[PDB]
Amino acid sequence: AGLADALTAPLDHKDKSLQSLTLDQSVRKNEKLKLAAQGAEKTYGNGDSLNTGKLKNDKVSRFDFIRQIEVDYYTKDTNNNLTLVPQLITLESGEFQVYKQSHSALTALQTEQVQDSEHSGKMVAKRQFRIGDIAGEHTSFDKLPEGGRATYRGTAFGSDDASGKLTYTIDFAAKQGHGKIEHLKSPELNVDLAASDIKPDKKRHAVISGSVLYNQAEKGSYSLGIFGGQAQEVAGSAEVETANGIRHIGLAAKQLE
Ligand SMILES: [Cl-]
Ligand SMILES: [Cl-]
Repeated sequence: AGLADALTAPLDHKDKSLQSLTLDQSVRKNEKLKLAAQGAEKTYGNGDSLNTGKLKNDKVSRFDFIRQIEVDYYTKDTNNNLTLVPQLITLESGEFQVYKQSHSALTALQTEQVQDSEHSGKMVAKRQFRIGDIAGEHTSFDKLPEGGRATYRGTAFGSDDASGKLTYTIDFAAKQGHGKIEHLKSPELNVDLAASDIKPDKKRHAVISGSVLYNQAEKGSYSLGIFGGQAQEVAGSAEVETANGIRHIGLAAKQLE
């Protein structure tokens, strides 16, 4: 059971492929994100690293997550002394999903329950699926291969559905990429990832931002990042319109051998 190992054991260099993943978007400052699986539990803050090295590659590892913030209320004790009573306000709760590759990884949050209108401690059930962090060894835009084509194959996973097949292709001469998502339960999500050019972002990493097409029809967008010194992997997300509103999908692919 490498989930509890990911929750209790420290980092290791002889672990396979991607060792660590910094949790920045999954937890904000002053928040506590508690993950539990296989009878183990660990609390995470803002800079904290998740030991993805113990997780299996190319699969979606699942934890139970609860997101809390701590408040110290002011009370008067037996005497007239000030006593602070710490109370943990549960902000969110659900399933925490992690997809691990060799040079990249991403987390997704399946919110099952949140606080209520005007709060007051009551939890209401409201589902949401969003992407957390997308981290790894970003490929430099200025160190991309000068030519050749590359076929990345991988997984597209959304709410209650992790069987999506992602297929992306990058021509490094034209510096362009395009792909498709297949075999998802929801038919409106099996979309084409339209051709768009490779761009450098603010830190000059290699990223691709294109349109999501459903029967040659624009119904959202997708963002991918290139990871690995030799552009081994891609990882990102997609926002797709459906009859049930907008859905979010996690994307992660790698070249094969
Ligand atoms: Cl008094
Ligand atoms: Cl949703």
